[PDB]
Amino acid sequence: FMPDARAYWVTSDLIAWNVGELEAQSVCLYASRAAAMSLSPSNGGIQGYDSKVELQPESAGLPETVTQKFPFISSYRAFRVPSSVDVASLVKCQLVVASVDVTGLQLPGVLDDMFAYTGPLGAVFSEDSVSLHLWAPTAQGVSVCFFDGPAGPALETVQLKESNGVWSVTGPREWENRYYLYEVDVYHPTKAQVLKCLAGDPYARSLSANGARTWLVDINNETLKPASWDELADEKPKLDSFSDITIYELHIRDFSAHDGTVDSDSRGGFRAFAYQASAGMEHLRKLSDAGLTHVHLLPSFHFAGVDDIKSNWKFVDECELATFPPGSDMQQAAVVAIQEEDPYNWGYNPVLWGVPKGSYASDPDGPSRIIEYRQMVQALNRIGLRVVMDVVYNHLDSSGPCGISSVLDKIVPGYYVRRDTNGQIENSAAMNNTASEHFMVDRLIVDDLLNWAVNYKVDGFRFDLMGHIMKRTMMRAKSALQSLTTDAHGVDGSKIYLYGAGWDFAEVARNQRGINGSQLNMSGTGIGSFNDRIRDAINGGNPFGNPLQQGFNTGLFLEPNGFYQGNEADTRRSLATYADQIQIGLAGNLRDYVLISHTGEAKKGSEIHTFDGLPVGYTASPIETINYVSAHDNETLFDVISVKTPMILSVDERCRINHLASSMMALSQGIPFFHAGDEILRSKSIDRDSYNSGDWFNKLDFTYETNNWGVGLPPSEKNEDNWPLMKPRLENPSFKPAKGHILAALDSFVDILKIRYSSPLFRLSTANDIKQRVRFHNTGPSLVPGVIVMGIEDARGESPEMAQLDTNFSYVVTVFNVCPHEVSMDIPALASMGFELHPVQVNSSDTLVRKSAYEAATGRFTVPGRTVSVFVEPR
Ligand SMILES: OC[C@H]1O[C@H](OC[C@H]2O[C@H](O[C@H]3[C@H](O)[C@@H](O)[C@@H](O[C@H]4[C@H](O)[C@@H](O)[C@@H](OC[C@H]5O[C@H](O[C@H]6[C@H](O)[C@@H](O)[C@@H](O[C@H]7[C@H](O)[C@@H](O)[C@@H](O)O[C@@H]7CO)O[C@@H]6CO)[C@H](O)[C@@H](O)[C@@H]5O)O[C@@H]4CO)O[C@@H]3CO)[C@H](O)[C@@H](O)[C@@H]2O)[C@H](O)[C@@H](O)[C@@H]1O
Ligand SMILES: [Ca+2]
Ligand SMILES: [Cl-]
Repeated sequence: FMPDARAYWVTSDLIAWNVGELEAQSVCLYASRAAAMSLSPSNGGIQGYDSKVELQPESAGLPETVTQKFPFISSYRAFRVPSSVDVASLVKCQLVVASVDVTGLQLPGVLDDMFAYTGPLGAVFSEDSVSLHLWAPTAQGVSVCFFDGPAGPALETVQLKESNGVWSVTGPREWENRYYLYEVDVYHPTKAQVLKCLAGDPYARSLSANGARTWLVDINNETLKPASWDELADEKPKLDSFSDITIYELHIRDFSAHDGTVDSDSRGGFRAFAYQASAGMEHLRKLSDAGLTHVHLLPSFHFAGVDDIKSNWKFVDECELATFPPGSDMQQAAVVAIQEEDPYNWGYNPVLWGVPKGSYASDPDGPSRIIEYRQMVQALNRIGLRVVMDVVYNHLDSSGPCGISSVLDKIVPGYYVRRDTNGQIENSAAMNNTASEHFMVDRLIVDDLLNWAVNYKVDGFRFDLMGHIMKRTMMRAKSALQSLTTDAHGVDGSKIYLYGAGWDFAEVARNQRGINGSQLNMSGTGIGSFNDRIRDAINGGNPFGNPLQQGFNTGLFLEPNGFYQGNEADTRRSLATYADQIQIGLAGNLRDYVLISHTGEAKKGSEIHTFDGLPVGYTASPIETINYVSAHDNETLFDVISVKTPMILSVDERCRINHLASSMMALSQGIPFFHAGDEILRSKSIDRDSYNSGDWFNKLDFTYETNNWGVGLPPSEKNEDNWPLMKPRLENPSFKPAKGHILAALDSFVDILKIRYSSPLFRLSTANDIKQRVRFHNTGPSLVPGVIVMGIEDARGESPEMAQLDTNFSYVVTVFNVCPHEVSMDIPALASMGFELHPVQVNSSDTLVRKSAYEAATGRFTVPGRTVSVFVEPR
């Protein structure tokens, strides 16, 4: 007996099932505590039930609270559960409804309706006691098993007692620092059995290696605090406004795995950040000094895919691999052979959200993972950088009753995970999608954010697959986080910044599970989202399409690569269309910003469309826009440029193209986002998805001797289809930059950041300011192809119609020239003004940009090939 689950128990007194009018006259609910039911032979009824009860059809249908919470079942027929039913008892049983047509029940609705709980969860410490609280309303029994030590035998089991769906027990203070697991007896739909499950605590704050046991630690214990921890708020980098944010996206292992200036034993993890004089930390300091404000760290909570036990780690022979040819498939074969047992994974495989990853700690048992995480945050803050966590609330690594990697779904099966209309777990996020639409999932997400903000003094959060998270969850979290104060909680919540990837697809599209955290839905929330429009317009095509499809900054029309993309008029128009999209992005990607489009017609950002016919500009404020051309996913900036541009371009030319891309981000309105390595030409040898490609393909070289281009074809699983285009490029010596190119890229990246932070005009705080002050000057059907001219006005003259934002400059004009030749852009509207080359560029180590000039009589800005030139009018 293994029924599916097409019916829903939505409230205490209502069941929803999508059956006909006649079938609805003979529906009954059946329960068995021992899960002993079966179909009778004859198939004319259900057998082996403890109880059977008729469900009368509810003529009215489902009420508004239900259909609002579960829109996708809004047309289902409703069935009344009689008051005689003991609902608390039945939800602990195997349940079916039947009329022959038999099916199980999806219980989250009723579980929330009856057992939504706002009291203490996890471990609570008092002077004389420790208490444990676990929400498990469908469980038949819960005990706790204590171990002395991470590896020793069970010393004691203690029974918990349930009240209102929550199991609790109180013990003596000596329980502190024991290890434990819950023994949970609960009905698992996937096995149609009541099973004894050994599960960690969803509210865990520490763990033994691999989360095998939960450490009963008091997170407020003084010995877990680095020196001066409680004074960190006072030491944190000032942040006057979210409009001043720039973001640098970095993986913890990539940072220090190859860094010879860090002690061998401390490479790859949290402790590497404590080495202030390391090549890695000096690099971050250099960026921080230039203006960089935030470092976004890839997943650093307890995730699966890396063993916490370091003695199990495997490594390639780097000497041997370095001997292989640049376009060989031997390197990736060697990497792939041990990729399941190496120290490496991006970490998008969540197990327990509230605990630091053990593999990044010096010792995965005991306190090191806590103290060292704090030491990392403190160290970054002390070189002027705020810390953002990549949070992955949208899915779980594992589900079901078995395995070290399943926790949430062991305890309350079928509740923390989202399911389809047959009861099967939804997998669009990767696998085991969460259901933040359910009350205790929403609670756990918000509680977890608060844990990181308060216990670890984390400064911001990037939400992975934010479109899989309910908007209500996002906003409840935002308000909870930003109301934290130093007096009450030791952190200034007003400065905590939230952003995410609001992709809208699969089961959450069209608000089918509720209003989800999509790009369009988060407009007006003040929560940032990644602008994929500017990314794709600059680079060309998209990460799923033909890799050779060119864009504004990879030679579309201007420098064709030989891949057929239409006639000359078609490519010229496509280039101009991408330029429109970029300019909307450069002005904060706003709904209402008015641009003269490539046809000459004035259009709002929302009126310029993507291929799906959706607005390019979709935000209400520049702080809702995260502008980027690169991130951990897909090809690195250096790699996408190396693929899309004409093969005959020199590496020197490509280096200028890299700078153009990062400069478009760095001088944009909204919040610029950089992938770690943009600034040093980082390559993964064209790996399109390097999550499991090891240290070999993900190398971050802070000696600057290499950029990791030409270290073999990348791993076959994600890349083999494109090996034919990769091989000749990786093999060509002219594609590979030397140290000189890498250092040059870094110097110009530093300079463009200095420029951003030299004027408040690049960082306007509201849409009104952008609409009033930002103008583009190379527009319409006769625009000069390959040039964007962006002017930003400040108060000038006597009694001006705007506030003076800039004490040094009354006007800024930025010319982005992607043409492989000098251009002269005449802007007679800006004639007879006091424009000069920005002082940073006058003193640039790049000789080419110094040649940029302005002619007053004509308003002519002369800009060399493949250059971004910034002109200022001094006060
Ligand atoms: O074999 C069992 C196996 O089990 C374990 O492994 C589990 C899984 O591991 C691997 O999965 C991992 C991925 O490989 C990793 O890349 C990583 O993926 C996550 C990313 O890091 C996250 O950032 C995020 O990314 C999702 C998605 O976002 C982006 O795509 C956007 C795009 O940018 C937008 O423009 C837009 O595009 C659309 C466009 O707008 C439309 O017009 C139209 O064209 O359609 C476009 C979309 O089609 O929207 C898209 C999104 O729709 C980004 O560009 C893209 O690259 C990215 O994919 O979330 C990612 C998913 O989690 O982490 C994964 C999990 O670790 C394997 O690949 C899986 O198969 C495997 O199951 C265990 O570890 C193993 O040991 C074990 O063997
Ligand atoms: Ca791996
Ligand atoms: Cl070869």
